Amino acid sequence: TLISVDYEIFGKVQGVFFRKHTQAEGKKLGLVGWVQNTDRGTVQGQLQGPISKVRHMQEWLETRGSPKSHIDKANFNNEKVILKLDYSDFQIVK
Repeated sequence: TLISVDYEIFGKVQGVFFRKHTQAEGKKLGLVGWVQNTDRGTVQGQLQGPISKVRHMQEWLETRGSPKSHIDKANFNNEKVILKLDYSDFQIVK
């Protein structure tokens, strides 16, 4: 079963190479989607892939992040089953 879920990560999450590490971890886990800095100092995006792989990523986003990050909170929402992927890679949105 494939799912899509949205995320936003709060904390010391900008200026700590969060997007680069997020993309690398997503790719390692066989996930597609995207990551983007927000105007409110957070990191946001969407993950898509097998449920099991998405859960691994969610733990990473709430627990680990990039080496220099400090994560205050990870909010997940809009989880939904999808019939096929909407993306073919894990992109950093400039």
